[PDB]
Amino acid sequence: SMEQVAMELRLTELTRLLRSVLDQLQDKDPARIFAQPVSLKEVPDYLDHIKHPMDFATMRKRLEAQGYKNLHEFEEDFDLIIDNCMKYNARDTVFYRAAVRLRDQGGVVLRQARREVDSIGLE
Ligand SMILES: Cn1c(=O)n(C)c2cc(N)ccc21
Repeated sequence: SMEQVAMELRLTELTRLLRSVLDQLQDKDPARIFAQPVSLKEVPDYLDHIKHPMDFATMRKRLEAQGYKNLHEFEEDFDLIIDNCMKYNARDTVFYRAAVRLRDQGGVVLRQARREVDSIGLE
């Protein structure tokens, strides 16, 4: 149907916008601390601590499968990256502080993205 095609076009343009957001968020992590899943070989007890691991590569895989239906779903995953890190790592670590900085800088990007999704009407 034309309606299904129209909805698929909406999802595709949402995906385009979220790809830009993801690229902007990742630019705020030049250390690439959050680029890949935390290695279960290098951190064997990680899953005892963190029940839902997340990272930018995993997000990007979901993104390209058009697996984010709305911005809230995308934001949930971004929050997991930050929140997991601030639980597993202590306050005085380069890891924790990198999450804080990514959170603070990412908030600007997500604030305008919310307005754009609402304005253009993508969900
Ligand atoms: C974000 N993040 C963590 O929380 N841990 C424990 C990590 C370990 C490595 N090796 C790389 C990134 C990491």
